[PDB]
Amino acid sequence: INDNRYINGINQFYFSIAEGRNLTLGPLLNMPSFIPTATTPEGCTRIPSFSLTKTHWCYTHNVILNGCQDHVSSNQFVSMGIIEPTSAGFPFFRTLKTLYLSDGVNRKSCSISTVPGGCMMYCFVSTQPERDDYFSAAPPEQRIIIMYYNDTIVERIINPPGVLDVWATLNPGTGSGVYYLGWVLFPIYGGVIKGTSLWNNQANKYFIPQMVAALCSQNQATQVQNAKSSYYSSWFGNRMIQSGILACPLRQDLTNECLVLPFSNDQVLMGAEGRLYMYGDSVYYYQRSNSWWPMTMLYKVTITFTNGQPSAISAQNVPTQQVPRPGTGDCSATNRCPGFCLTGVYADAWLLTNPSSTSTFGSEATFTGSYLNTATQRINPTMYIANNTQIISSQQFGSSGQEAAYGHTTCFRDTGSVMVYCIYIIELSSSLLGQFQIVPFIRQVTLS
Amino acid sequence: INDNRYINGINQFYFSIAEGRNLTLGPLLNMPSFIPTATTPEGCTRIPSFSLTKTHWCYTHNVILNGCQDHVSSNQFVSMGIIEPTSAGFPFFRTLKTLYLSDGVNRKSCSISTVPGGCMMYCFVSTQPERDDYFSAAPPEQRIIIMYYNDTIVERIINPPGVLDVWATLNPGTGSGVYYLGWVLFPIYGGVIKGTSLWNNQANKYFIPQMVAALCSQNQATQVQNAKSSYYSSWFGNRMIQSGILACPLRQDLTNECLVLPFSNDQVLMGAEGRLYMYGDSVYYYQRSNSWWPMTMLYKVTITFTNGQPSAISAQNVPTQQVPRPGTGDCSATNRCPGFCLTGVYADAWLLTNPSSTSTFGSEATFTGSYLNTATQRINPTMYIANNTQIISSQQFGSSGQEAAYGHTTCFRDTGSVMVYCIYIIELSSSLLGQFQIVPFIRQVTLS
Amino acid sequence: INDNRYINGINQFYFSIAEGRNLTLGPLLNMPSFIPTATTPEGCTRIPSFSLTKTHWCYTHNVILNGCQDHVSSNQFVSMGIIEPTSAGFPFFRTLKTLYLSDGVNRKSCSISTVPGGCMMYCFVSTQPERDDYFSAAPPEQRIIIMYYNDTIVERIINPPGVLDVWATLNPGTGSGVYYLGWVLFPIYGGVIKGTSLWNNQANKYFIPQMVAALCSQNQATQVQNAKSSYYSSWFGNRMIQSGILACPLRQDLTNECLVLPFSNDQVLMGAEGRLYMYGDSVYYYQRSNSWWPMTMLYKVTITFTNGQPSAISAQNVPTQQVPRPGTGDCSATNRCPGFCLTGVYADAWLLTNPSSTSTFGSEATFTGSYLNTATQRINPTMYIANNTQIISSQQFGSSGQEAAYGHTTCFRDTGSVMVYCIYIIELSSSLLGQFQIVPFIRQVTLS
Amino acid sequence: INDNRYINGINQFYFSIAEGRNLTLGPLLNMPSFIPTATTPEGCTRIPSFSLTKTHWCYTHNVILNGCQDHVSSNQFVSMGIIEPTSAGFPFFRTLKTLYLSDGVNRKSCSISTVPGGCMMYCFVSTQPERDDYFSAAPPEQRIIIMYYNDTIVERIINPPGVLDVWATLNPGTGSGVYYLGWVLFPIYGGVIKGTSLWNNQANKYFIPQMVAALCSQNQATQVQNAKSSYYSSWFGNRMIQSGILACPLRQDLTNECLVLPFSNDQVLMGAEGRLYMYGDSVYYYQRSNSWWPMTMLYKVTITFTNGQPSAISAQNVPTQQVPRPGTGDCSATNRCPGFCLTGVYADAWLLTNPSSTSTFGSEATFTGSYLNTATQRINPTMYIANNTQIISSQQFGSSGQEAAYGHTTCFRDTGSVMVYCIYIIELSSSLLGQFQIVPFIRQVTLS
Ligand SMILES: CC(=O)N[C@H]1[C@H]([C@H](O)[C@H](O)CO)O[C@@](O[C@H]2[C@@H](O)[C@@H](CO)O[C@@H](O[C@H]3[C@H](O)[C@@H](O)[C@@H](O)O[C@@H]3CO)[C@@H]2O)(C(=O)O)C[C@@H]1O
Ligand SMILES: CC(=O)N[C@H]1[C@H]([C@H](O)[C@H](O)CO)O[C@@](O[C@H]2[C@@H](O)[C@@H](CO)O[C@@H](O[C@H]3[C@H](O)[C@@H](O)[C@@H](O)O[C@@H]3CO)[C@@H]2O)(C(=O)O)C[C@@H]1O
Ligand SMILES: CC(=O)N[C@H]1[C@H]([C@H](O)[C@H](O)CO)O[C@@](O[C@H]2[C@@H](O)[C@@H](CO)O[C@@H](O[C@H]3[C@H](O)[C@@H](O)[C@@H](O)O[C@@H]3CO)[C@@H]2O)(C(=O)O)C[C@@H]1O
Ligand SMILES: CC(=O)N[C@H]1[C@H]([C@H](O)[C@H](O)CO)O[C@@](O[C@H]2[C@@H](O)[C@@H](CO)O[C@@H](O[C@H]3[C@H](O)[C@@H](O)[C@@H](O)O[C@@H]3CO)[C@@H]2O)(C(=O)O)C[C@@H]1O
Ligand SMILES: *[C@H]1O[C@H](CO)[C@@H](O)[C@H](O)[C@H]1NC(C)=O
Ligand SMILES: *[C@H]1O[C@H](CO)[C@@H](O)[C@H](O)[C@H]1NC(C)=O
Ligand SMILES: *[C@H]1O[C@H](CO)[C@@H](O)[C@H](O)[C@H]1NC(C)=O
Ligand SMILES: *[C@H]1O[C@H](CO)[C@@H](O)[C@H](O)[C@H]1NC(C)=O
Ligand SMILES: [Ca+2]
Ligand SMILES: [Ca+2]
Ligand SMILES: [Ca+2]
Ligand SMILES: [Ca+2]
Repeated sequence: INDNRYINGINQFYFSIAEGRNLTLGPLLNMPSFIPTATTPEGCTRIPSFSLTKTHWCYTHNVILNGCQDHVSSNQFVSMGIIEPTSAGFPFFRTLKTLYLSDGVNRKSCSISTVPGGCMMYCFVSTQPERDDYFSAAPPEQRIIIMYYNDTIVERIINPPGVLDVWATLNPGTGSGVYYLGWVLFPIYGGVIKGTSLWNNQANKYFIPQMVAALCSQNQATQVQNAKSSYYSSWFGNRMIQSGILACPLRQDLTNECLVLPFSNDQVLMGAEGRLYMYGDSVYYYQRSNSWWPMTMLYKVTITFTNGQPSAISAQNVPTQQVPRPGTGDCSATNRCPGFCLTGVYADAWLLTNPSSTSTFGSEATFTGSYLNTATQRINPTMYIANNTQIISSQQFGSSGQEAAYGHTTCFRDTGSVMVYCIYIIELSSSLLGQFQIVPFIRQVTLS
Repeated sequence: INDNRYINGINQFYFSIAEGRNLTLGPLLNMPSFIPTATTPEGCTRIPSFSLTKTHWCYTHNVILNGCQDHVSSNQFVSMGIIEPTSAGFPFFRTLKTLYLSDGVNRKSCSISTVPGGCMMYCFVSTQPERDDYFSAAPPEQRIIIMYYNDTIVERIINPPGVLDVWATLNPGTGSGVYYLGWVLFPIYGGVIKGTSLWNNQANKYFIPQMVAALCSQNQATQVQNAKSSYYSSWFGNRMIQSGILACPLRQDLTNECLVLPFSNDQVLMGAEGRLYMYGDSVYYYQRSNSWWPMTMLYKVTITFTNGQPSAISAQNVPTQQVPRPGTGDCSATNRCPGFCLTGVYADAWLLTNPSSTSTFGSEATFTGSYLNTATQRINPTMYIANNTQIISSQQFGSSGQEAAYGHTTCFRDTGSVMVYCIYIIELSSSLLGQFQIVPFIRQVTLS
Repeated sequence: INDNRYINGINQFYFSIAEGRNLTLGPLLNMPSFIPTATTPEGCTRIPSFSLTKTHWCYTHNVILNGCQDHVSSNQFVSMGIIEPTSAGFPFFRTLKTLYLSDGVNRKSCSISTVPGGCMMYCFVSTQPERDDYFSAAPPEQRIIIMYYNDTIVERIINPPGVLDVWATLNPGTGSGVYYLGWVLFPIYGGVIKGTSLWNNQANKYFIPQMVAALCSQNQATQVQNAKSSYYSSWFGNRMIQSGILACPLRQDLTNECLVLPFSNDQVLMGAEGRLYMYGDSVYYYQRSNSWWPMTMLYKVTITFTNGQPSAISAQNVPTQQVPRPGTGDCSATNRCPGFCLTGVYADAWLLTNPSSTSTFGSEATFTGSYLNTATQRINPTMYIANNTQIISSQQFGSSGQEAAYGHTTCFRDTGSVMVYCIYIIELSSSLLGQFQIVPFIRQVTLS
Repeated sequence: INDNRYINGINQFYFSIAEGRNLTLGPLLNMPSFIPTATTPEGCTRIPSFSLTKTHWCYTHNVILNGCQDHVSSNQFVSMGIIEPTSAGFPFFRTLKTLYLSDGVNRKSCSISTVPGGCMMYCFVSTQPERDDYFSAAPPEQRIIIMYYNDTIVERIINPPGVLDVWATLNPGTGSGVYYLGWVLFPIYGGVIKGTSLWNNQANKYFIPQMVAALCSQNQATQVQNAKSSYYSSWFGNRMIQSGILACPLRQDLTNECLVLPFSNDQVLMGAEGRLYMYGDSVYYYQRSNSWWPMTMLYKVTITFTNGQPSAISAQNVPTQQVPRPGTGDCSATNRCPGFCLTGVYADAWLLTNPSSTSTFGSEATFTGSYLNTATQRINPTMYIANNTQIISSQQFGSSGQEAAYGHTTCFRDTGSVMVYCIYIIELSSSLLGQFQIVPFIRQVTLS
């Protein structure tokens, strides 16, 4: 279990609104990396997922032997452990168990979550290029693997209701899932088939971030028209790209008990990868900006239970215009107008302040993470701290031109020294070993 | 415990003399690295030690937060696990436990060894520059830490007899130790004080490798004179630089039961770092070439027991003129004449063939490892396979100029597929994260 | 069920057009044969049928106690199991159930197919020499046996419509059938009676392979005339030798629900033995060359359903001039001109590349299998890989003169190691035990 | 379970003394072989073990990929099933489960035995040439694997008392073991160390078959002297070559509960491979003639229990001078005089008549099996029926010169047709597939 210094400083809003204004990033600290490196120049390690809870943490990433493209073979590395203080005062992520799922099943886009006594991981089995998944009416095989600290492993092929003949494809968001009221929730996304109930119930719905008006040159009527069209992709089999949550009861004999809960397209942007968080008793969702709006998307999620089962989810966006992501064409970091984009990168963010602490939800919110500081290239990885409109602290890593990709950020507090540490898991392009080197950067978020 | 595919292919001579002539190195294979990376540009990870036995493996290395120099603080990372096959057929070193000794004790030059149920590590506590250790008549504190797989940890300060007032300094060789007949043996080296019994019993002794004559331009009398002087260092407090073995009985209450067994200087070169191996029931020793002879030094060690206690060791050298190491001045890779050098690098080698299988010990021996292919710079890391006089297979890693340091090589056979794999743990200079990135390269040694 | 290493590498085109050009056959690998041997010098085991699907495989062959000729007694051996990896990396066909249909019913020319939970086998009951079957206006009794993995066995005598008074004889093609959209499809062939609707609707129809013109010395008008006559056999009761497909709904009370679907003689050659395959969602058919064209015949089959029932089939030939088969007289492997032949051997082929991946269907197709390399004798069994015009890789088995007969080839990929294996089931003439020894040769199809 | 036609005709003496005089071998019958064949010319399948009991049968053999020599890798094929009648009246060994132990553990000289609900197999792990096993004072690892029909598999490393420091080596006899009064008994053999209690208690003991006197030209005193020396092998590490029985209680957590019971050297010849049988409630033992006496050795074994545990075994030889085996030098099939031989072949025999039915034990005994009819070569496999002094029925298989090796014979009666069938499992040298083809020949033993 995690050291006494951290058990009470996990999954919480660490600073008050007033303190958020005076936060800065401290130097990067050196700790032994718990994320394994490739041992060949061409080896590819990508798509990390990290879950940290009161008792322990779970980590995983995909491994492809040659290059970063394969719709046939790949392995998935899983790791779990605890956090303990070093003589210098900062954290050391102590790995207590390692697993390497290597058996011919092409498990991809995996999301992992901490569960009592272990980790629960959700993946889909890839057997063809992603685009092909959207055209085929049949969805890929879905799997949830439970790995207990006592080395017992139980993998199940799941068939949640409302998936077959509704979703042409379904993928975990790769971002961490969360254990909530006895259920494990994972972010999901995919393409819905035209004519289905879901498609019809979503017809004419759209979402436009609160701060777009002041930045978009198009009029309200034009924005609305373009936003509605941003949820449909002709390139991806003419499917409605949908975001949602997969709720699975913690059982070892899962079959069709997991529930697919899609977000209303009136509250969320075009479906994309994502991540779920827990701040106190509140669930939050991060949605990758793979559509027209290039800014960080965070939402407070309200989950409704009907007869002990999740029945519906509602999302309230934290309005911001900060931390853009690189995109292609008319969907770069400089875009502000609705339309149809299918480009971007995964770059989640951690809320250091409570959005509900202000009279108007999210009026003054502070968050931290990493982002690729450029308009269209996946370059210049930069760790930051920002509020709704400005970056109040940042530090680029490496020299300009340094390639990078996804960035998963997680923060926790040392209740002993009373300092907050954040880990920024970034996929860095390396010139020595492997295509990428996933690095768990760690530093303090200083108040002052 | 290790998979059934490896339990019977560990610590053995894998090939016959005839087969050794047709061995070649296969491509590097990609597996998840079990050696942790630094998370800052200046973080320093160095001095690895690796022990692999029938049941499991032990790994460790030193971590310094800023740069690679400190005689005050540093931490020591320890790891242990097993080997299991991947769907591609090659090994995956599965970490089952991690430890980070971080408490203010500056444990350095640590050597680790597998023991039933865990790992035994031997370190010395550094409190001043190395050179200062040789001048002070008092030796550094010595410690042996036993770490059981059941998480029990027992550290002891040891005071073996014949150390105080004999050795001005004493260090573990950093190379792996071995569990032999109930005792854990570790390679050691240091400086002996003038006038001591050890010094006197070693007076006028010297060792000259069998293949030096044909390569040295000096006459026999001159070589003998210079060789005798190569065991004394005026730069290192005028001490006799000695190599040896530390034998510790496997106990949890060690105090003065470990025994310091020095090698006769008539059979070994000037003391240096080293490593111990087990090939069947035979113990072997690798001695870093930190003196005048720049070639790989391997010896078969014969241990004598008197009343259940190791009482003396004898070493028989495997005569070679292959695989040189970079050195400074008149002690570079091109040197062949006796004299006093105090320069070189650690680069052990694994014997793929049995030296005793030939009528004349070591007449035709084959070994593998890595070496820095250059005369004086620690550059061009190159993995190879060689016999007594030639390199019969090699492959440089990275582009010329690539900096590197130590190299620990270990081989084992998959008794299922019947192929031999070797792991080459090399300290590589990295430009992205940390001063060095210790990489566990792995590839096959192909027969044909 | 099959190991995770194979469940996703079955019934697919494994290579791209570009990769097909660089394919070669690896050494034969040794695995325990799952095909039973005879225990007497005269015992005869022949006519194998093999079906491999995602979950498991089904195998069967005919057993005659004395010699290879009997129109009265014979037994049929059935076997089923899964595929799992060996420590050497290659497959082991693990038999999980064996059955020996020995009860006096002379079941012949059986074709077998995998079905959910078991195997479905289709045979006809022989009671007289084959030639006699064509002269008698009454067709032989037809039977389909379902054998579930739970040991339940259900055999039914079927009477599909349009058989009585239309087909003088009807036989399964012996090649595997396939489970498609809830129906089990089997290849069939036989002789149709003059004056029947089928006969009339087939009148004046003929098929000439695309690559015959350039190789045949006869003019177009003469070729057309001879091709039309190749579908009628005076030796076989003056019947129209027809090829087709038998579609049976997966039920345990089959009576007259199976449907006989003949191929149009404008798209297929004279009826003969055959086999059905599944490549993704596409059905393919292999037609033994028992007529004038001695080259491998493969067709993509398009099945039309009318009210949930197969109503018609269409075949598109993959144009080739490669891999001939031994024949008698003016119908040997060297023949190229239309006429009436009734000679040849069964030698199916597996498509390693997708014929539809080229702008012009089958313009560049690659396939593998075995063939008897000789003009008129059933001799020199040779495994190969070939494209439309040339054999790009081959290896004869045994010494010249080695007798053999049928060859059933099936390939699948290990999604773990990412290699393709093909099994070549060949009837080999043996000098020790039995007339023939049906051997499941297995080797890899290497890319490079 | 076995068909009703065989459940009551297993493990019994089938004929009376009077009927034994009129027994003859019927033609070989053709049934589908349940023993798997190799699929490469060099593949090697050898060392079969077969156990047949009231409910079912167990079968196993060793598989080496290249040639028949390896002290590192090999796999072990296991099979189990039942017996059922065919329409022709004779047996069909129906395989209901197959297993292929392929994981890097070099399991050799395995003996298998039927147990309620499955099979228990006993093997030793080879890691060096056989001769080396006798010189090393440490015995090879011993393992017993239980394989239940419900697919549960439990393998255990056993350490029976009195093995370490007593037996330099220990091997299962490869012949079948038997389930007796809740214990599984396996034949064993190996080399005992000089000076051990076993060695001392065996000192000066020897056994000379009752019918040697009349055939040996040496006098009684000389025979006795030479016989005593035949139990010690200087070629095999100067060990006393011992035969015995390993008794294991049927448990799934075996550790040190199995008991090593050596035969008194006053009742048995030099240790060798062997087999255990059950005839009614009596245990019998077959001992390979690897010493000076080249004739078939069968003994009735009396087992003594002390506190529910086997405590001692006694053997009574069935005196014969029939069915010799090929041997080397002065130990060929023509030898009759005591001395030290270490040559021969495994060729067990089944007793068709009860040796205890005669006033003088074994005065008139009849048995059947196969033997290599030649003086020194492993050639001319011949199935027979013989009494103490003559072969009363025989039939060679193949043409003279045909190579073969071991032969395991098992007989049982069809209580329906009232006929006895015997299966002769013979390792035949094949020219087509594999080094050997282990064939389960089957025929009737006719009374008349
Ligand atoms: C299931 C899957 O493939 N997931 C990948 C995701 C998804 O593509 C994303 O969530 C949208 O569905 O994203 C990642 O893959 C992208 C990456 O390989 C980049 C590299 O340039 O290319 C993207 O594809 C572009 C393509 O390059 C364009 O030419 C055009 O075809 O549009 C596509 C849009 O997808 C990949 O999607 C990612 O790195 O962000 C990784 C996940 O494996
Ligand atoms: C206890 C200890 O310091 N161990 C280090 C060893 C020992 O120095 C070696 O076994 C000989 O006693 O070696 C390592 O350290 C050397 C490394 O830092 C190099 C880098 O250039 O410098 C060596 O020192 C040189 C120095 O650079 C010269 O100017 C001159 O003073 O000679 C000294 C000789 O020691 C370090 O010894 C090593 O990397 O090989 C690392 C161990 O920590
Ligand atoms: C139902 C049946 O008999 N099937 C057999 C098939 C069919 O004959 C084939 O699909 C054409 O209808 O083919 C196999 O049998 C042939 C084989 O026994 C060879 C051996 O030489 O002889 C063929 O018959 C020849 C005969 O030898 C000629 O003299 C002349 O009469 O023509 C006939 C043509 O049939 C057998 O057909 C086969 O091995 O290919 C086996 C099937 O059992
Ligand atoms: C554990 C083991 O090796 N078992 C093998 C047994 C034993 O050798 C036998 O029980 C005596 O200990 O026997 C088998 O192996 C023999 C076979 O390979 C023959 C082939 O010629 O050679 C025998 O070795 C001879 C050798 O050829 C001679 O030159 C001289 O060295 O004597 C040895 C005597 O052992 C093998 O033992 C067998 O086939 O009978 C097979 C078992 O694997
Ligand atoms: C943060 O710093 C500002 C600037 O000096 C100070 O005025 C403010 O009180 C601090 N914020 C709080 C309340 O911690
Ligand atoms: C290795 O290769 C050589 C060169 O062809 C060959 O002659 C030799 O027999 C091989 N070595 C052995 C004995 O494995
Ligand atoms: C196959 O080999 C050829 C010959 O070197 C090479 O040029 C080609 O690129 C390879 N085919 C592919 C694309 O895999
Ligand atoms: C066996 O055959 C002999 C020879 O005819 C006959 O005399 C004898 O009675 C038979 N044996 C018995 C008793 O079955
Ligand atoms: Ca789909
Ligand atoms: Ca000192
Ligand atoms: Ca008919
Ligand atoms: Ca031994």
